[PDB]
Amino acid sequence: SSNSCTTEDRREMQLMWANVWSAQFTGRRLAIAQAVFKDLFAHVPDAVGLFDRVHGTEIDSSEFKAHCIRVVNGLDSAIGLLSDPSTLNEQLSHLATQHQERAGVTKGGFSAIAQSFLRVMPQVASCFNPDAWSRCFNRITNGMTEGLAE
Amino acid sequence: DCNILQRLKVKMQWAKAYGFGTERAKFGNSLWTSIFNYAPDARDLFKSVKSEDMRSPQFKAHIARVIGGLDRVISMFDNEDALNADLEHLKSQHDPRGLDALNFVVFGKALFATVGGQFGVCFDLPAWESCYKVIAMGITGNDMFS
Amino acid sequence: DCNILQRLKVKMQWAKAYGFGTERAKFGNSLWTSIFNYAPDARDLFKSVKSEDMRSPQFKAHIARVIGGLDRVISMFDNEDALNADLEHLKSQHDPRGLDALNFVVFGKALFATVGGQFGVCFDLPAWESCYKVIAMGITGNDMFS
Amino acid sequence: DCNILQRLKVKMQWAKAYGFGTERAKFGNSLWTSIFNYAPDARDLFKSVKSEDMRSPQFKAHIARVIGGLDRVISMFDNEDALNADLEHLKSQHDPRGLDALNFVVFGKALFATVGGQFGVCFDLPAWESCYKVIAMGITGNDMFS
Amino acid sequence: FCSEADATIVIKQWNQIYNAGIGAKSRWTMGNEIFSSLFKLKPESEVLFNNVNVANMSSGAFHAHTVRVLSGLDMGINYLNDAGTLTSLTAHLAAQHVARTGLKAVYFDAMGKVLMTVLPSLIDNFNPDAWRNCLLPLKNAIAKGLP
Amino acid sequence: FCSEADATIVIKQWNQIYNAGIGAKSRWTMGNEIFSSLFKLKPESEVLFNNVNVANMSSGAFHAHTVRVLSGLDMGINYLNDAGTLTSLTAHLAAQHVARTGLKAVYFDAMGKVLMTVLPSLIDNFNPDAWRNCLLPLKNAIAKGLP
Amino acid sequence: FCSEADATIVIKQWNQIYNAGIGAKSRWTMGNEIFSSLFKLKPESEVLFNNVNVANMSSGAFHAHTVRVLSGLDMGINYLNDAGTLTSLTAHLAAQHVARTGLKAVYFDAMGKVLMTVLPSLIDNFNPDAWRNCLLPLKNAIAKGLP
Amino acid sequence: SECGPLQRLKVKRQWAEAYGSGNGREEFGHFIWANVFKVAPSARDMFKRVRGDNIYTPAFRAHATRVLGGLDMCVALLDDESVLNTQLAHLASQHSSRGVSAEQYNVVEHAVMMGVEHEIGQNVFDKDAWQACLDVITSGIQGN
Amino acid sequence: SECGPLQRLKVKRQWAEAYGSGNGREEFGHFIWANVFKVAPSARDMFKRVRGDNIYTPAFRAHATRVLGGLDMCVALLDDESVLNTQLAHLASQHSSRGVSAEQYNVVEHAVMMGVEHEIGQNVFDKDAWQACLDVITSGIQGN
Ligand SMILES: *[C@@H]1O[C@H](CO[C@@H]2O[C@@H](C)[C@@H](O)[C@@H](O)[C@@H]2O)[C@@H](O[C@@H]2O[C@H](CO)[C@@H](O[C@H]3O[C@H](CO[C@H]4O[C@H](CO)[C@@H](O)[C@H](O)[C@@H]4O)[C@@H](O)[C@H](O[C@H]4O[C@H](CO)[C@@H](O)[C@H](O)[C@@H]4O)[C@@H]3O)[C@H](O)[C@H]2NC(C)=O)[C@H](O)[C@H]1NC(C)=O
Ligand SMILES: *[C@@H]1O[C@H](CO[C@@H]2O[C@@H](C)[C@@H](O)[C@@H](O)[C@@H]2O)[C@@H](O[C@@H]2O[C@H](CO)[C@@H](O[C@H]3O[C@H](CO[C@H]4O[C@H](CO)[C@@H](O)[C@H](O)[C@@H]4O)[C@@H](O)[C@H](O[C@H]4O[C@H](CO)[C@@H](O)[C@H](O)[C@@H]4O)[C@@H]3O)[C@H](O)[C@H]2NC(C)=O)[C@H](O)[C@H]1NC(C)=O
Ligand SMILES: *[C@@H]1O[C@H](CO[C@@H]2O[C@@H](C)[C@@H](O)[C@@H](O)[C@@H]2O)[C@@H](O[C@@H]2O[C@H](CO)[C@@H](O[C@H]3O[C@H](CO[C@H]4O[C@H](CO)[C@@H](O)[C@H](O)[C@@H]4O)[C@@H](O)[C@H](O[C@H]4O[C@H](CO)[C@@H](O)[C@H](O)[C@@H]4O)[C@@H]3O)[C@H](O)[C@H]2NC(C)=O)[C@H](O)[C@H]1NC(C)=O
Ligand code: HEM
Ligand code: HEM
Ligand code: HEM
Ligand code: HEM
Ligand code: HEM
Ligand code: HEM
Ligand code: HEM
Ligand code: HEM
Ligand code: HEM
Ligand SMILES: [Ca+2]
Ligand SMILES: [Ca+2]
Repeated sequence: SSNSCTTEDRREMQLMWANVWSAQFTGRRLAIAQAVFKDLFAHVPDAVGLFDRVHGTEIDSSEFKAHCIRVVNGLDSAIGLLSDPSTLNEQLSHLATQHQERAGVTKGGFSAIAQSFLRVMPQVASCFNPDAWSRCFNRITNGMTEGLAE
Repeated sequence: DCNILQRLKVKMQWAKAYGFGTERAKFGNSLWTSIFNYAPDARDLFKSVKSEDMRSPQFKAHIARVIGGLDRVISMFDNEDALNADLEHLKSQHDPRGLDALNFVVFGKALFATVGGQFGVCFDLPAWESCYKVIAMGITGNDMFS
Repeated sequence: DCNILQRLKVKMQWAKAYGFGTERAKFGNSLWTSIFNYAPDARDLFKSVKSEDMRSPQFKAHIARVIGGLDRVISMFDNEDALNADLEHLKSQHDPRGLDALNFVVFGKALFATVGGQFGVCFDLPAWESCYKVIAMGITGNDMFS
Repeated sequence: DCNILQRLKVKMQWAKAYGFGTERAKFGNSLWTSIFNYAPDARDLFKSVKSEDMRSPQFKAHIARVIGGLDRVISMFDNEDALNADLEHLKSQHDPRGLDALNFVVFGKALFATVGGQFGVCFDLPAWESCYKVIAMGITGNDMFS
Repeated sequence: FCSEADATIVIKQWNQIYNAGIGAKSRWTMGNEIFSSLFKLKPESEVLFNNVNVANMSSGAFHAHTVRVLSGLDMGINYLNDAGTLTSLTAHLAAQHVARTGLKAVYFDAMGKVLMTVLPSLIDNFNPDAWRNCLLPLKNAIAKGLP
Repeated sequence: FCSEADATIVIKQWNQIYNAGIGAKSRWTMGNEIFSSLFKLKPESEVLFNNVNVANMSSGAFHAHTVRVLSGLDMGINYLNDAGTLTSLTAHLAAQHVARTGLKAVYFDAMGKVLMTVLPSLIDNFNPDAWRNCLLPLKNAIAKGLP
Repeated sequence: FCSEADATIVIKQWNQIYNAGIGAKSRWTMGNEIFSSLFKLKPESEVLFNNVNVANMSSGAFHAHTVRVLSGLDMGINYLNDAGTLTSLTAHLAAQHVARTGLKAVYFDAMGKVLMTVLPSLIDNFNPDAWRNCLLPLKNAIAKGLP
Repeated sequence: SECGPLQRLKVKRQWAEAYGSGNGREEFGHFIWANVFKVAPSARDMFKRVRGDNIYTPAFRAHATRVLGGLDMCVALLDDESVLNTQLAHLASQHSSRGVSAEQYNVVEHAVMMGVEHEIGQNVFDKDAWQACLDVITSGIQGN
Repeated sequence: SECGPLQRLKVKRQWAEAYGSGNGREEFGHFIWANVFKVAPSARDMFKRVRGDNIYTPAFRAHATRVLGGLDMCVALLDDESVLNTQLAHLASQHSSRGVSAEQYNVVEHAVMMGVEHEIGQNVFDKDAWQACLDVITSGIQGN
């Protein structure tokens, strides 16, 4: 059909997310991100290099963990703002400039991680709707990669 | 083994969990969402029914045919001759697509979660595991369902 | 199996299914009712807690202790150190009773039926089978749960 | 007639009677139903918009365009410049159709019935008759609406 | 297909005699009465079912056939208020018939009269008009392309 | 077109600044801002309105033009949830722009940017996604075929 | 035991900081604070836990100990309104402490003071009276008989 | 008072209650920043790039979103000193070239406390626990 | 920012929402003047004749009524420069012999904005639009 991220898809995505999201401890978030990156790496070996500053070769180090926590925080911020797109646009631009001009960071890698999330979420999220999720995950990455290389 | 008693318990539990009207479409959508979440890669085997958009008429038609099969198949549990004929009829439709038997294991797991989730705490899982084996074995042949 | 994702999934669903207050005793009464229904003989194994009468306080206390056990174990699913240390503890309590390991297979089935019925259609059966094993193994040592 | 007071009155009542969203299509379906009932022959004048079937999208679009016309006209009731300029526009669209002016008298009656029924007992019929004329005159040029 | 109010009557009337709680036996029992009636109206159509052992209608092969037939009719009825899916469902059903040769449009017209005659004997206060309104289009969609 | 929940938001936000209880003045005030902006974006398109007296945007002829433009937009919006009629409504509107002299599809892309730029100033918590999902489809229909 | 309204408050407050949706980490974090405090009050009692590796309170063995201690407390609390089962539950717990080496009733009096001191830091508007009315009775049951 | 293990648990729960899942987040962040800029109007000059002159704008709302997302990470990590201190170092570097004064940090602290109290009510607000753990947080964002 | 045609429409709608039909007008005006006199207690001396010492009195309530009635006229006329400027001149003469400082005008502006926000919520309050059009209004009441 349209493939656009609809108001109802957004409601559902906030549900898929809010339920799994631990608002008190990093245990859940952390576990979800690390798993996302393991998958990302195993499908894209060359991608681990882009994370040397955050110790991407050591997913359990204090530095990569803190980074996973930041990625999970960026996604959460975007999933929440799906409800208020005016502000969402400003937040997705900021994220965009945070990934822009980074050697190795391209749209290809975002499509990759998109599939990593599609493989991770169902394992941890109950009542996962892969369709609504991907339609809005893509809405979010599109804003994050507006000025990135293919 | 799926003796007669288990077949009856299973027909009774299915009837209750399957329901009437649109409740069936909901049950089906749940069954299939669970299958693709249990094995995200099985989704590719259904390009022919447009599994890219699970809420498309093509896939929804596919969801209805499947639970429709489950229904008629479960309703014949008590008559061996009718049962085996229809299971063969189904195998005939599933062979030319060369399917890995393990997918049918996932399907059964999803079937249990859906029926039990809809039926409640008195869901008889052992009886369901046993009798589902008869359907699986009949459709695939793989003695993994022996 | 039973990676960290499925452990978190199982903790989520257990939390929901298990519930608060008095709904706890209900969930437990159902768990134990399914067990004795799936394997009527296992009932004789609990004469020490008056299994003779499931509504009796002695057997309610037992029910409470067991689901209490399941809950603390599941809560430690993320810390192997405390998990194994506790599974080891639970092991030393069941060993001297010469319990047949096959009854832990029955227990798990009852558990899935009870959690699935109370949680609904999104119950993750594969994750539950895989993570229950870990629990039964830590208590039994039987590679049946491998 | 149709001074500024009656123009404001008519805008008030039209706003209320007309409504928002889907209640718009209902009000329009009623307007057009009364028209064809008051003068069954006028129906043949709209074969170009499939008047043959009032529930058809082609005739719904027409209904929408007409009440949309009534609404924008009524909204400009206070600015003669834009009002006449628009009535002139609507005139150039109806002229080449050789429509009998007497049908605009029928239209107005249907309009009063529809607005009055939906607005209630405080419907101002004299104000409506006087201000409708202005509209029919701008579209027809027939002094019948003088 | 048919209106929401007509569809509702049909669905409710069908659910009376067909649903998950209705055993297979009752099902092939309705099946046999329906195909026997079909064969008597169009004797020539009978041979088309030699692959389901129409020779002995009380056989496992013919029972399963009528069961999937009725299951196919059930599916169609229950989706009367979802024209999008029903359209796709009817297209698929037709594909499974056009695939078989010998079938004629007049055989589906005959099925229509069979149902109109059989159902009132099963259904409480059958409504021939609601059923005609919904079955006709359904039958046409399935037989689309048949000579 | 667009989701039923999206349509609901668009309708709600639009009726905030446009409804039968609003004076025409405000109607054309919004109209002039919309076109002045379209002009500044694509000045080449201004001439197309020389017929409605685009020369003087404070004229009754031009005011009436923006009025009917907005009524059309309103008409389109209020039917977002009636796919059938809206399809027919857009085709008509689409016909009223094809027959017109000097209209390139790119002008409707500019207009889109103008609406996405003007509306947020008039509407409380304007929702660009919901509006994009509902209007883009509409715009393509009213601008499908042209240059 | 304690009133049904008291029990309700205790259950509510307890489920604030302890329930199946809480991570074990926090569980043992509360555990260690509880025992460290019991130690400082009665240091003579620390040795009793040399078996669960009280030497290192960050060990899986000790973490598991506080975990089951808290699950027991939780179990007791959630049954406050089922006098019959709670009586039986406490007797069992009571048996698990009698058979243990070096346990004086006064240690359960200290523990009580620790709970009344630790809990208010974790619980919103902690209610000491309601908690006293419900736990004191429980403590006497789990510490009835010992030195 | 000290930000001990118990205070860190309280803060986590009360922060989760106040911050919530997202519906009341906008109002939550607005209340906070309306408080900061009223107590220290001078400070808005540091927010030129995110429209600090108008906290009602999407740009500022996105910033407020980021900030609270920062506080959330720290609250979530309060019980993991290792990763916590790593995150504080990240925030430190994000504020290094901006000259924030220990005074402005304290301002935001009070603003955060009032907003949380405003969300969960004075009846349960634990001032001691929040001040101690907020000191630990800002103190770390300022290197020390 | 400028008080353009669009900002004038927004202000009109939001003012109509806040001011309403009259039921919440008393509370609306009280909130506003409680704000003014707290930010500028000195100014109440100019209201000796209408009991500025007690804004709870009928006399003051009548004045607050008049003032808001003045703001309403201006908001209503924002899209009619001609009659607008005529009305601003009337208000100008009603304040000419009272020595109001551009500072006090700005005070009342902020008070008005907070009251409107308080009535319709920060979620929709358009600060840019209101400040621009309030500048246009007071600026005109002060001759220029
Ligand atoms: C149409 O189909 C039905 C159903 O038939 C089934 O479906 C078909 C598709 C095929 O797949 C069939 O294989 C399948 O049965 C037909 O009715 C059935 O007809 C059979 C006859 O074969 C009935 O069963 C009779 O035979 C059994 C078994 O006989 C064998 O074993 C005994 C040893 O005990 C040997 O002695 C035989 O030589 C042989 O090897 C037999 O047990 C029954 O007889 C018992 O009862 C009698 C009293 O009535 C006693 O006098 C006997 O001593 C004995 O105790 C049966 O006579 C089978 O029950 C029916 N099915 C049903 C549901 O009634 C139908 O005939 C067919 N149409 C035609 C004409 O082809
Ligand atoms: C674009 O159109 C606009 C709008 O005008 C409309 O559209 C046009 C296409 C025409 O169809 C017009 O008929 C239609 O109204 C044009 O601006 C308007 O232009 C008129 C010019 O007549 C403005 O009217 C001013 O003057 C009139 C009448 O003036 C005569 O009569 C008075 C007696 O009342 C004598 O005292 C004069 O000496 C003169 O002979 C009058 O209503 C107003 O004048 C008074 O009020 C002013 C305050 O507003 C005072 O400052 C004056 O001193 C005086 O007391 C009018 O101001 C009409 O107002 C404007 N519209 C606006 C909103 O300003 C525009 O010019 C045109 N573009 C071009 C270049 O063609
Ligand atoms: C009481 O128990 C605790 C908890 O430990 C647990 O319980 C015990 C009873 C045992 O069963 C343990 O197996 C169980 O985990 C004891 O504190 C823990 O002790 C371990 C000591 O191994 C701490 O681990 C640190 O070191 C490990 C591994 O170090 C080796 O490998 C790394 C490669 O990754 C090499 O680079 C090293 O040279 C070394 O050979 C590692 O995971 C961490 O080290 C990194 O991270 C630090 C930041 O946290 C950096 O500062 C380091 O430079 C390095 O990059 C660990 O820090 C483990 O963390 C603690 N637990 C905590 C929470 O601190 C405790 O000692 C014991 N009491 C006694 C006296 O027995
Ligand atoms: C849509 C999912 C993603 C989200 C929500 C996300 C979010 C974030 C966030 C919040 C940061 C930290 C920014 C800062 O504080 O400075 C970050 C950093 C980064 N991201 Fe992503 N990211 C996503 C996908 C990706 C992908 C697909 C790649 C590329 C392969 C990538 C590469 C990076 C790199 C290289 C950094 C810098 C790490 C560092 O601090 O050294 N990100 N991302
Ligand atoms: C044991 C339970 C199952 C039942 C009762 C069942 C039933 C059905 C039915 C009724 C159809 C439609 C046949 C037709 O009319 O053309 C069908 C089609 C199909 N099934 Fe299954 N099925 C089952 C399991 C599976 C599994 C586990 C897979 C594998 C992942 C599978 C793959 C397919 C495919 C690929 C089609 C063809 C879709 C198309 O293009 O039309 N089925 N099944
Ligand atoms: C994995 C699931 C199981 C868990 C978590 C579990 C847990 C427990 C716990 C916590 C106790 C009480 C220990 C005490 O305080 O003295 C207990 C007792 C007991 N369990 Fe299990 N158990 C499980 C499965 C089983 C099974 C399958 C059997 C055997 C058929 C069994 C037989 C017993 C018996 C006989 C007792 C002693 C009751 C008494 O006090 O007289 N348990 N179990
Ligand atoms: C005063 C009330 C009336 C108003 C406001 C009105 C308005 C309109 C409008 C806006 C259109 C669509 C123009 C377009 O976009 O092409 C239209 C079309 C039309 N109107 Fe009217 N109209 C009125 C009365 C009538 C009456 C009384 C008749 C005749 C019996 C009539 C006959 C038509 C016809 C034949 C069309 C063309 C439909 C087509 O597209 O094929 N109208 N009218
Ligand atoms: C409108 C009512 C009818 C329905 C709902 C219906 C439904 C079905 C269904 C579901 C199948 C099985 C498809 C598969 O799984 O491969 C089938 C097969 C078949 N149908 Fe129909 N059918 C209807 C009428 C007819 C009529 C009127 C004829 C012709 C005289 C007919 C002839 C056949 C034949 C020859 C087969 C193939 C049997 C075989 O596999 O050997 N059907 N029908
Ligand atoms: C999506 C927004 C738009 C809507 C809703 C819209 C609507 C309308 C309507 C209702 C009319 C009057 C039709 C009649 O009664 O004959 C009209 C006329 C016209 N429109 Fe549009 N329009 C839109 C965008 C545009 C754009 C982007 C252009 C291009 C520059 C354009 C150019 C025209 C022209 C040239 C006329 C004829 C004016 C005349 O009568 O001389 N429109 N439009
Ligand atoms: C009212 C609060 C208390 C509760 C709920 C509680 C609960 C428990 C539980 C559930 C166990 C584990 C039993 C088993 O599985 O075998 C346990 C063990 C034990 N408790 Fe307590 N207890 C409490 C207070 C105390 C106090 C005040 C002391 C005294 C110093 C104490 C000393 C012990 C000892 C020595 C063990 C055995 C540890 C081991 O396994 O080596 N308990 N308690
Ligand atoms: C309470 C603890 C605080 C936290 C958790 C915090 C968090 C953050 C975060 C997450 C960012 C966005 C960084 C980026 O993506 O580049 C940020 C930016 C900023 N913060 Fe803070 N902050 C805190 C306190 C303060 C204080 C007290 C001030 C000063 C008055 C301040 C001034 C700034 C400025 C000027 C920016 C840059 C805005 C821009 O992007 O232009 N922050 N802060
Ligand atoms: C925001 C724009 C303002 C509006 C619309 C406004 C409106 C009014 C109105 C309608 C009156 C009643 C005049 C009469 O009937 O005689 C009035 C009186 C007055 N205003 Fe204002 N005013 C505004 C700002 C201010 C400010 C900033 C001050 C000074 C602090 C002020 C001081 C006064 C005083 C002293 C009176 C006379 C009270 C009396 O009758 O004794 N006004 N104003
Ligand atoms: Ca501080
Ligand atoms: Ca000012």
